Amino acid sequence: LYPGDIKSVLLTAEQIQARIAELGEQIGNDYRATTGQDLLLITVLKGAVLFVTDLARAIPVPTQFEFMAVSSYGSSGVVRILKDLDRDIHGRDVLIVEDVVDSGLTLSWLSRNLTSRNPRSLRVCTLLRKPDAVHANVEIAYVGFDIPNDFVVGYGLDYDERYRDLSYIGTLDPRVYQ
Amino acid sequence: ELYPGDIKSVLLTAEQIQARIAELGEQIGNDYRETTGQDLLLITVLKGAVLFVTDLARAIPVPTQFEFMAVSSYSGVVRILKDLDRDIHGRDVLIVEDVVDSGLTLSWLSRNLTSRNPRSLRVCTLLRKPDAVHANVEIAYVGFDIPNDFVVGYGLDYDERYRDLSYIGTLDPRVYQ
Amino acid sequence: ELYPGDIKSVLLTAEQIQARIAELGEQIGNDYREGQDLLLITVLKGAVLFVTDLARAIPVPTQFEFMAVSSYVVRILKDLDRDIHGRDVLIVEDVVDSGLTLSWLSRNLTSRNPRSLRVCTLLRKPDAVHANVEIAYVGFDIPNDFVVGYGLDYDERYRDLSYIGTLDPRVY
Amino acid sequence: ELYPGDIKSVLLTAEQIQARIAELGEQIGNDYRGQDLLLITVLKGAVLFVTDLARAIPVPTQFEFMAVSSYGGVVRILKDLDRDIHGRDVLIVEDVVDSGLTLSWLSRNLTSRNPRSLRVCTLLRKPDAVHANVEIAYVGFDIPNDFVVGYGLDYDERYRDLSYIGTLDPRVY
Ligand SMILES: O=c1nc[nH]c2c1ncn2CCN(CCN(CCP(=O)(O)O)CCP(=O)(O)O)CCP(=O)(O)O
Ligand SMILES: O=c1nc[nH]c2c1ncn2CCN(CCN(CCP(=O)(O)O)CCP(=O)(O)O)CCP(=O)(O)O
Ligand SMILES: O=c1nc[nH]c2c1ncn2CCN(CCN(CCP(=O)(O)O)CCP(=O)(O)O)CCP(=O)(O)O
Ligand SMILES: O=c1nc[nH]c2c1ncn2CCN(CCN(CCP(=O)(O)O)CCP(=O)(O)O)CCP(=O)(O)O
Ligand SMILES: [Mg+2]
Ligand SMILES: [Mg+2]
Ligand SMILES: [Mg+2]
Ligand SMILES: [Mg+2]
Ligand SMILES: [Mg+2]
Ligand SMILES: [Mg+2]
Ligand SMILES: [Mg+2]
Ligand SMILES: [Mg+2]
Repeated sequence: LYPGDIKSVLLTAEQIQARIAELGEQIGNDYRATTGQDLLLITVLKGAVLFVTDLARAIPVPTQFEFMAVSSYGSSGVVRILKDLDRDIHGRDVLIVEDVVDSGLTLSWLSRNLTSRNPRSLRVCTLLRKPDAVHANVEIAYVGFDIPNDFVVGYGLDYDERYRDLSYIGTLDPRVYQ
Repeated sequence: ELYPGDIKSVLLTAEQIQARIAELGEQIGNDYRETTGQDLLLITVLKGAVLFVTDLARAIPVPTQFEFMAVSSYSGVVRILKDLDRDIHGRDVLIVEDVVDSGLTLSWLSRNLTSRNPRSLRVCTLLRKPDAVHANVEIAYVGFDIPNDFVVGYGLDYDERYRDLSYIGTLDPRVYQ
Repeated sequence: ELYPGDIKSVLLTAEQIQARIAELGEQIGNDYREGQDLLLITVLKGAVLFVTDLARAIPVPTQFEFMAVSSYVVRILKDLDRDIHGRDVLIVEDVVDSGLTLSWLSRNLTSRNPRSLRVCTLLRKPDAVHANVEIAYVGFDIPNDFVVGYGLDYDERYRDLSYIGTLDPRVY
Repeated sequence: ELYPGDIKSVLLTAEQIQARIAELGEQIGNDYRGQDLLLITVLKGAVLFVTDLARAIPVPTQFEFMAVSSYGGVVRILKDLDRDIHGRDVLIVEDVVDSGLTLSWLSRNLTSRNPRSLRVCTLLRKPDAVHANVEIAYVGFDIPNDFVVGYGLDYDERYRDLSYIGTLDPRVY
């Protein structure tokens, strides 16, 4: 697909799908009742889109999808809502699904925004967590991979809206984003 | 296991869905293989085609870009809740849909996207129902021609449920009445 | 004139309203003579007429921001265009009834960390006494009856009235 | 007294603007006189204008707002119309038509929703609108190409609240 753009492969597709399977079961166990309402997966477009469709099928309990679209005002990160949730999450069991957590600013904003909507419960699942995100103010119950601070693309991760479609996660060549 | 007593029968198994998407991927890949230096742009309307587009994109052997539209209902009269994140002017664009039934949404979408002047505009849907086989909008890629059964699974919903299924199943009448 | 038979009685005439707004503008202008302009935040659509008249009655520089919401506790359809961090902000509302909308809005804006946050409503109804958000500026206190005009609607109609009046029971 | 030293001269006073809007409303009211006339505005330069105009139009009128933004002459819709304008008499309301590209987009977008009638009212029109192709049934004032602020018109979000329209002195830029 992208010859000369990917410097190396950090996480193979097989590794990714394997980890999601275990995350899927672990999440399935923790959420396996009294409420009668399905688990609610909340995704912020669009880097976590590939991840959430796979995670959802790996979680052995019913799961609903909800999507948020956001933009930055510039420089918890300060965040503008382009598309709000389609439904009220009041009293719902909610799982935030992120592609990567780096600074922690987005997730910090998201956790607060969703909290004041008063869900029954709020937890966080991220496929990737970078070193600066370890020891952050928002608790992340489910972490797929603890990765180094390398700029990576693939499996939903982009540089300039490219490389999102890769099935694996690879380190991008410094030439590309110079 | 997930929804016991709700699925009346399986219309399309997961193995069958992934198989057809593999063929679709190749077929799409060869067409758009045939200078511009810009990637193929996949455009999805949330939320039912979300699962489909993430599989299709990985099955298409040429670079693909993701864009998402969110719409709502008030000729297909449609309200936009979230416009495209970028200008698609001069881009080669593939509309990705979960199901085409009356063809009303697709008519609205095709014309809405046409006036943004893309280089090209084609449509790919996983499912097509009888009433849509002779609709005014041309669909270059059809995964399956299914009957007019109300189906769920693989992105398809009833009251926001059943989207997470890996297969496409017919839903029991008790559930939606 | 515009809607014959639809308005049972006038509540607030055009002149009553503009005079009150002239007063409000002066009171707000005195309070905010503080280096960024006062930021008026309005929720569409009811307070649109009000906020355009109010902004012109305020003798200090004022900027406009609009939000668009919808009830599912409300869904944001159009967010603010700018980071209100460090800004002096005035929420402008048409009517405060149950107070729930103001409650949500107040909390939403507060977590964006403005320097100051106050509320101005044209109309306050009796049920607002059971709400908890402080309102620095009130145009008029009115009874419980459903009113239309000056931005207030019944099924999108009557917003263009220059006065506020009670709706005839025949319309329901 | 609002922005001391920023305005070099007044182009259109508050009184002059209101008088013209009064004429506009009557003219528009006469033309449209069983569903209410729909005024459609793009946020937010024309908000002041549309609130005054709606009150000056002696027929029942309704408001609908749109919010757009430029993709980094086509625009991104941020807030769409709240209602279906199918079979409705629609009047687009603008603050200023300059290049005509904004109005060009908006007019095409609303046409495809099939209103019964579509017309354009703008408070101000600049000389370059002569090459815009899109017809305007109601113009408040034809004005020079010079940059003006006030009555909804901004310079980096300032000066919108002015009751009059005026010229900024080059010190501001
Ligand atoms: O390695 C990486 N490869 C790609 N992206 C990366 C990487 N690391 C951080 N990021 C950016 C992710 N961060 C910003 C994400 N988002 C904000 C982009 P912006 O609004 O332009 O500042 C991108 C949305 P999308 O999925 O559509 O690309 C959020 C993590 P945090 O710093 O808030 O904890
Ligand atoms: O078998 C089905 N199972 C689930 N849904 C089905 C089925 N058939 C049609 N549909 C509904 C598909 N519809 C797609 C969009 N629908 C919502 C998109 P989604 O978020 O993916 O569920 C309906 C819009 P609204 O409910 O607001 O009127 C219209 C297809 P068309 O008739 O315009 O060609
Ligand atoms: O007399 C009245 N005349 C018109 N409207 C009236 C009146 N009283 C309450 N209301 C409704 C005001 N409500 C405003 C909320 N908005 C939500 C209306 P809905 O989506 O139908 O629930 C109004 C949107 P708009 O400005 O477009 O008309 C609630 C204020 P509060 O109860 O949270 O304090
Ligand atoms: O004298 C003027 N004073 C203020 N603004 C002026 C003036 N002349 C043109 N303009 C810009 C008006 N422009 C209106 C579009 N918008 C410009 C977007 P931007 O590219 O970010 O400056 C205005 C949004 P708002 O109403 O919120 O301020 C373009 C009109 P047109 O060239 O498409 O016919
Ligand atoms: Mg993310
Ligand atoms: Mg990114
Ligand atoms: Mg669809
Ligand atoms: Mg549906
Ligand atoms: Mg209000
Ligand atoms: Mg109302
Ligand atoms: Mg304008
Ligand atoms: Mg401007």
